[PDB]
Amino acid sequence: DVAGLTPCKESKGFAKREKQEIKKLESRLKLYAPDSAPALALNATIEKTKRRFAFYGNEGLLCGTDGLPHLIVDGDQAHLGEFVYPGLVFLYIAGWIGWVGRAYLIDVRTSKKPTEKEIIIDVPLALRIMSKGLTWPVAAIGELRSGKLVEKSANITVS
Amino acid sequence: AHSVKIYDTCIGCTQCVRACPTDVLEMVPWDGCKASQIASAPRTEDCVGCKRCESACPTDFLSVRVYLGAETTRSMGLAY
Amino acid sequence: TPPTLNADTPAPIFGGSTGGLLRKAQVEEFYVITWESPKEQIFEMPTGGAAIMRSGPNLLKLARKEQCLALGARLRTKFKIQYQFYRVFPNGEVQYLHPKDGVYPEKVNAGRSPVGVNNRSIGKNANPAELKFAHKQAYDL
Amino acid sequence: MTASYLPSIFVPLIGLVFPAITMASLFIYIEQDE
Amino acid sequence: GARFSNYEAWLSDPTHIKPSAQVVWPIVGQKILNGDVGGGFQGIQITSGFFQLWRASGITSELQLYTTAIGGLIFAALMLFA
Amino acid sequence: SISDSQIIVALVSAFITGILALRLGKSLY
Amino acid sequence: WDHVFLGLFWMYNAISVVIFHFSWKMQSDVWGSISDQGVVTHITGGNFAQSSITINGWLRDFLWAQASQVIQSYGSSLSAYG
Amino acid sequence: GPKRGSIVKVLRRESYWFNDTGKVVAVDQAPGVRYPVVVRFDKVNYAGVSTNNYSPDELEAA
Amino acid sequence: ASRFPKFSRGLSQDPTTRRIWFGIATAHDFESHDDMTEERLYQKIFASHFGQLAIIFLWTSGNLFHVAWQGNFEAWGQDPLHVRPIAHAIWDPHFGQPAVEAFTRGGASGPVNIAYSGVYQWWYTIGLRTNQDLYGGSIFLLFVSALFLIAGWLHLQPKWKPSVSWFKNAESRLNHHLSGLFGVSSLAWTGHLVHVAIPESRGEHVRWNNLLTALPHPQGLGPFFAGQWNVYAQNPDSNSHLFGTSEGAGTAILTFLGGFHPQTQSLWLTDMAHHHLAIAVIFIIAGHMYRTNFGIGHSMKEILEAHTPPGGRLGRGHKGLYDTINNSLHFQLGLALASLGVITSLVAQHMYSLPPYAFLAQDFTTQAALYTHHQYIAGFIMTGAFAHGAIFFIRDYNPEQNKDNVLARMLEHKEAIISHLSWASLFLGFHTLGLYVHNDVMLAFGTPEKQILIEPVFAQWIQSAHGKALYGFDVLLSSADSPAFNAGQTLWLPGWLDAINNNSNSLFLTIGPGDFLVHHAIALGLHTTTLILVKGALDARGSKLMPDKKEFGYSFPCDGPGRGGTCDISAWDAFYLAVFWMLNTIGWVTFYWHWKHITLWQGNVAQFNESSTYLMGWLRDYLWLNSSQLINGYNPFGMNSLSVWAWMFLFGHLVWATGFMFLISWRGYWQELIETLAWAHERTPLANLVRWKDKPVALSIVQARLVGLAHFSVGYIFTYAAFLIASTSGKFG
Ligand SMILES: CCCCCCCCCCCCCCCCCC(=O)OC[C@H](CO[C@@H]1O[C@H](CO[C@H]2O[C@H](CO)[C@H](O)[C@H](O)[C@H]2O)[C@H](O)[C@H](O)[C@H]1O)OC(=O)CCCCCCCCCCCCCCCCC
Ligand code: CLA
Ligand code: CLA
Ligand code: CLA
Ligand SMILES: CC1=C(/C=C/C(C)=C/C=C/C(C)=C/C=C/C=C(C)/C=C/C=C(C)/C=C/C2=C(C)CCCC2(C)C)C(C)(C)CCC1
Ligand SMILES: CC1=C(/C=C/C(C)=C/C=C/C(C)=C/C=C/C=C(C)/C=C/C=C(C)/C=C/C2=C(C)CCCC2(C)C)C(C)(C)CCC1
Ligand SMILES: CC1=C(/C=C/C(C)=C/C=C/C(C)=C/C=C/C=C(C)/C=C/C=C(C)/C=C/C2=C(C)CCCC2(C)C)C(C)(C)CCC1
Ligand SMILES: CC1=C(C/C=C(\C)CCC[C@H](C)CCC[C@H](C)CCCC(C)C)C(=O)c2ccccc2C1=O
Repeated sequence: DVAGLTPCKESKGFAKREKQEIKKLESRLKLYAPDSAPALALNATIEKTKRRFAFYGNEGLLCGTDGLPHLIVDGDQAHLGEFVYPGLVFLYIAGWIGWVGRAYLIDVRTSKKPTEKEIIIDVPLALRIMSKGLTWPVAAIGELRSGKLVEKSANITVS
Repeated sequence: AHSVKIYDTCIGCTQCVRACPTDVLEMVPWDGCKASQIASAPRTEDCVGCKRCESACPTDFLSVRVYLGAETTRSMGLAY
Repeated sequence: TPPTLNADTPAPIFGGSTGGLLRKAQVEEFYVITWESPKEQIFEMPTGGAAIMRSGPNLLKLARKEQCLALGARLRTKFKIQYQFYRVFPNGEVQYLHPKDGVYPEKVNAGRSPVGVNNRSIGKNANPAELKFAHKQAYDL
Repeated sequence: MTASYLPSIFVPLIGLVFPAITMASLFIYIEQDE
Repeated sequence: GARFSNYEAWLSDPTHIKPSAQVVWPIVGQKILNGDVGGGFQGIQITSGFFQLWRASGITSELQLYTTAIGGLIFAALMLFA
Repeated sequence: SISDSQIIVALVSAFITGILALRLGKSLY
Repeated sequence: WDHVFLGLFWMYNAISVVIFHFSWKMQSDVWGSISDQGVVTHITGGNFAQSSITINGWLRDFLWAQASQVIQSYGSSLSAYG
Repeated sequence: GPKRGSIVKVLRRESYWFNDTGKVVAVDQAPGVRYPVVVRFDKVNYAGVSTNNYSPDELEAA
Repeated sequence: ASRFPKFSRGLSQDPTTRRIWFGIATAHDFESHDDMTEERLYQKIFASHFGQLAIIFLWTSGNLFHVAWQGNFEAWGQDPLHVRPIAHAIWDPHFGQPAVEAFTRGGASGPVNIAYSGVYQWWYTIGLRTNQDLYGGSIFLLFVSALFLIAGWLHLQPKWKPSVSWFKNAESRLNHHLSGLFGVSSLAWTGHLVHVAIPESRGEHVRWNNLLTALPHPQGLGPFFAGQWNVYAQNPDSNSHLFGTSEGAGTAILTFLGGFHPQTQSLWLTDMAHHHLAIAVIFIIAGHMYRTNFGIGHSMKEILEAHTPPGGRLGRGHKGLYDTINNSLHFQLGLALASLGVITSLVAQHMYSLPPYAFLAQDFTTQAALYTHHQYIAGFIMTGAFAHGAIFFIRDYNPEQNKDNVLARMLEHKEAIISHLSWASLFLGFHTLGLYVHNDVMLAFGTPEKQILIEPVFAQWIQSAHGKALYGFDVLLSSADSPAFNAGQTLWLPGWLDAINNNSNSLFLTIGPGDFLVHHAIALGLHTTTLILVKGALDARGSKLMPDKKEFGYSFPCDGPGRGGTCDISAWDAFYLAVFWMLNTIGWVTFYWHWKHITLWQGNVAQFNESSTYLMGWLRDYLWLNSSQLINGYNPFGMNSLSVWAWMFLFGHLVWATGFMFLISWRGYWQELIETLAWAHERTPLANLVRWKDKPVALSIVQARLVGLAHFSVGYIFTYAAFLIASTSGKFG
């Protein structure tokens, strides 16, 4: 459809990309007995290959003129499962990491030896902050609105 | 031939003259910091550019500054 | 103070070395250092190797000024020995350098003039873009 | 090539003689105290 | 060499069996690193020369490897103790 | 320059241009 | 310390040249597979005596030629080397 | 100048601690001192020192 | 002034060998000389400009003369597809008989070189058909170079020196440049294209002897002065026109056809004439804008001053930005270099898509050379622009005059700019490398269907909006109902849509997942290079590590080992670091272009379209595969025409490797080595009769960096020029 790519469950080049690999695996397989560890491993590999090729066609990815999936990172509603759906969860996880790290730094900074608490972590406080870091957007936006997110008296100097 | 300068922030640590391996920097009476001492570079014709002086002054930025200028035989550190 | 005068004091015992004087010493300046010792020790030469200094007076000629100052600092620190060194020209014109007024440059001394002292903080010099087509650099002012 | 005897005259006079004389002239100009 | 090696199979035909004493877990498609080395085995082909050393030492059974492994471990602890 | 005299013309013109460049360089120094 | 820093690179250079020498000379004039009647054909074909006298020979007959196994090892048991 | 133990912020344009805070230690009250205020900071500079002296007109924010 | 450098005393009194080196280095820095004033400097710039023009024209005349004397231009004119253009002849007394037999190809009687500079097609297009024309051009260029030398000497004599206040007349200079140097020159070129080029393309000879006789239009100059201008676009050449003959040629001189000539596969000459006429009129009209001395016209200072938006969003606006650009030569040099380096990449990107010369795009080994050449030139120029911006900031910027304008607020918030450039470069590099390594692992494990292939939907949509009908987007130029389509339907779209929808030329080649990744690598390269250069130019006046950098100058080695270590701190060192990234970016771009076009010319585009999405494909299908005739340029079985390249190639490597020698090892080792070498020379008999004047010393620090960078760059350029010429010309696509 879009970008001149056909869906993968109709691509006549995907069939070859499957059957050639299957036949290679079977050529490897025919060097043992059907009741030996190499044969079991190879049959498992073949079943995994079939299960993989019978999922891309059902998902809705568009293959190319060479029989290979192509990702439409465009915003297309028929393809949200390629970029934006995993991208949102990644952004969630990364904001989580950053927010809990920032909060740990903020809390440690007001102590006796803050430099000591950075080579020797204090696991109770760090764990508390990691736990509380689940609702980080509702906290980051709240700190932005309340004017608590940024400083103004930065210590940069240039003569 | 390099140009040494001593700005009026020396607290008289005397380390600049202790470190210079050419007898270039010397102490001088100058009231104003704590002990009426200051550095002075009368023999700049012998500085090679070692910058051992600047690596010793414990001032905010610095109080003794070496500016590398025209090159000669003494300043190049040659022995041949 | 009257600068000390050179003499023909003996030299430390040394079997030779390949890090001695070169042709620079006969067409240009060269240096010579003296000191006084109470016994006969073994001291490391700033040119490689060891030598046994002699009791009383000793005189040693080197090729640079930094060599003399290095050896003299080592003496004053390890052996507690005071010293001077001069610079000699091709035409035999001795010039007295290191203890210029007797007191080493660390201890303060009266009758010393300040050279290269600026009456301002280092971060106050004018930019190098106003003093263009005018050979004052930034700091000689 | 019309002449065809000039390339046998010039590259010996431009890759051998020209540097040989300009390097000598520039060495006399460099190593002089005026 | 005792547990994940085709040593006993190598001993029966040292000229057609490639040495191998390392196998890889099948997780992300890396299973293909376990190449067909011969003797009914599948693993990376080693080049340490340990099979030749064991053949020259007289070692002829995986058991005779197991024991010495344990032996080494003992010495390890011993060394640490010292 | 398929002819013969034309090469001589080019040579003498290059020589004149060389003298001009020589004078300019002398003036620049 | 800086002299040791500078000598590490020249040691690397020397040992790399030694191992290249050994590899090519062995594949060219020592190893091979003999057939009946005595005929022995080395791996590369005895091209070390004639092609190793020019840097271009070390570029194509050793690097370009012998590097043709690792580059196209994808999809095989020798993939980790590639 | 300022009081002892007072938290002041630097204004020296060529200072490592520019726009940073520090507590005064002891300001010398001699007649001819050009930089009497002594302030110690809780972060060393590129050289490793944390104490420095300024003039009273060169640093004040409270 | 009594030694080699007479413009400096510091180098004169230098007894060491360094006096020589730093005499050749600081030979063109007229600003930092002895006893320099603002009126000697400008006149020296003027005379050096005249000398440079003289050298350029002498080079062009030499090219003309050598193609006319030894080349086979006439033969190439009548068969531009089955003959090779000769550059010049070679006479090497070291050659051997097989080399003479190898290099004697073409039509020449001896050994010669083959011109990969494309001058043959250029000269043939504009209407040169005989060695006599080339010789006439050569002698005329000798004449104009002599005239430029005459003027350069003249304007240094005391009577005729211009004043410093004459140079700073920016209004009149810009007025005259814009009007004359652009519009009148384009008008003269239009006249030549109309009179000599287009008729010679139609078939009829037109030269000086019959200029005033043969008119370029059956009804010349009548319709022009009567406003009936369409008469000059009545009947153009058809698809059957043979370039050179009159077999199916029209009579129109100006038109707008678009697309390529079906035979030569290049743009229409009449189109170039029309374009030059249009831009000539545009430039002539745009000339009369600034007040010179006639009452009307603008004051280019009050224009700058008047553009401070109310609200203080960017401070005092552009107030004062006139004096800075006028008095400082480095500001003008940086602006000139940037604006020149953008268009010298524009020409590279355009000349390959729309070949402007007859029978180009069929010399598969010439277009590659042209593109690579111009892109490397553009890279060097873009680096020089930032270098001179940094020099301006160091030694020409006055923080008091530039009080709170935009130029000061750029220094006010430079930390944010550097931080965001850092973030962009890190992001791009992380993700590009991640995707490439993921595809590499996926191809390594035998499962090519698990790699992240991303279709470049934005660029494909743009191409569809230009009329391409491959992706079926049908937007704004593939749509038959869009007003943009109906507007240009009568004028040029019949040719433009025809050329762009033919998948055999370089006009908007198709793109897939393999182009996406390379474009992102190019973005990463650009971003990192600008990051280095901008960091240098901004922290060239001072940073927290060294807040007096303006007092030390542009290039200084370091500030000692103290304060943790301040090696490699100056702005010249920022430029020296950025040169590497510039070379790397240009190498990526040229690799991409060359592989794409090799695969297009061979016939299997589906090899690039499928083997570029991973990284071993680049190393095996492009570098290792296309090097089979290069290294075989000579062998124990003989040699062939590529042998020279097979030499040069290796040569490159050597030089390149030698660069490392100057970048890894530093001075303190080499000086301590020279100090004993001098001893060994002094303490030997029969060899102490000789004696050096300049004391031998090791190269300086910045000098070592410079020599290392020069070696690296020369090797990088040579080992790729050799490869791109040998792998292509050895196959010709
Ligand atoms: C087109 C080429 C045509 C053919 C050329 C072939 C000729 C062979 C080349 C000769 C090179 C000589 C050796 C290198 C130069 C010496 C290095 C050096 O001294 O280097 C240091 C120089 C001189 O330093 C100057 O040093 C000065 C020292 O002051 C001296 O000078 C002052 C007045 O000048 C005062 O007198 C002062 O007292 C006195 O000490 C100051 O420090 C100045 O600030 C400082 O600029 O530095 C500078 O700025 C560097 C100046 C050059 C900058 C150009 C760099 C461009 C590099 C681009 C990369 C090359 C890539 C090649 C690509 C090719 C692809 C095929
Ligand atoms: C810059 C232009 C240029 C260049 C690079 C060359 C290059 C070459 N010419 Mg040449 N030539 C030129 C212009 C040029 N020519 C012009 C304008 C003429 C007409 C007078 C000639 C006439 C000519 C003849 C008759 C012959 C050559 C030959 C050669 C080759 C051997 C070198 C030699 O003997 O030169 C000799 C050069 C001259 C006798 C005249 C020099 C021409 C101008 C004045 C030099 C340009 C100055 C230059 C721009 C400044 C360089 C600065 C630089 C050092 C930094 C070489 C490929 C020879 C050949 O074919 O060998 C195979 C040969 O026999 N040339
Ligand atoms: C009509 C009047 C006129 C004209 C024609 C010129 C022309 C020129 N002046 Mg000038 N000048 C003028 C009036 C004029 N000036 C006045 C009134 C003043 C008083 C203020 C000055 C003050 C002045 C100074 C101070 C300087 C000049 C300089 C120059 C030269 C610029 C360098 C050059 O040749 O670039 C040539 C550029 C072009 C031809 C423009 C091409 C357009 C772009 C950049 C390239 C596009 C090329 C195209 C796409 C493809 C062609 C390539 C082909 C191989 C296919 C040029 C000859 C400079 C010089 O050379 O010094 C001697 C210089 O330093 N002028
Ligand atoms: C021992 C190796 C060797 C040597 C010495 C030569 C020598 C020569 N070859 Mg050659 N060649 C060789 C191997 C060699 N070849 C091999 C193996 C091949 C491959 C089979 C070739 C292929 C070949 C071709 C295809 C050509 C040559 C040509 C030439 C001649 C160039 C002369 C010239 O233009 O001078 C001028 C020299 C230069 C311009 C280069 C110097 C530039 C310097 C390094 C940079 C600038 C210097 C700087 C400004 C400071 C110095 C200034 C100075 C004045 C003091 C010369 C006779 C050419 C020829 O015959 O034309 C006449 C030619 O076209 N050769
Ligand atoms: C939609 C879409 C799209 C687009 C996109 C875009 C265009 C974007 C933009 C964006 C932007 C333009 C951005 C902005 C920026 C930002 C800012 C300005 C801010 C910053 C941030 C912050 C501040 C953060 C914070 C944080 C957090 C939150 C967490 C932790 C960490 C931190 C702390 C960092 C596309 C086509 C792709 C696809 C489809 C969809
Ligand atoms: C002459 C004589 C004598 C002597 C004898 C002798 C001298 C003996 C010796 C003996 C000996 C000298 C012995 C020894 C032994 C040893 C052994 C028995 C060992 C073993 C070992 C092992 C078993 C090992 C193992 C291992 C390995 C291999 C590796 C891993 C680890 C381990 C360690 C485990 C006498 C007096 C009697 C008598 C008279 C005569
Ligand atoms: C540091 C410095 C400097 C330098 C700077 C630089 C070197 C820059 C560069 C820059 C650059 C080099 C930039 C560029 C830009 C570009 C642009 C901005 C473009 C735009 C474009 C456009 C606007 C387009 C549009 C369009 C389209 C897209 C389509 C259709 C057509 C049209 C046209 C509509 C200076 C000397 C100044 C000053 C001092 C400091
Ligand atoms: C080799 C080396 C030397 C010593 C190298 C020397 C003394 C250079 C001299 C080489 C010979 C004598 C000249 C070579 C001639 C060239 C082919 C061209 C000369 C320049 C043209 C203008 C003629 C250094 O001093 C050095 C300093 C800092 C970092 C790295 C190094 C470094 O690598």
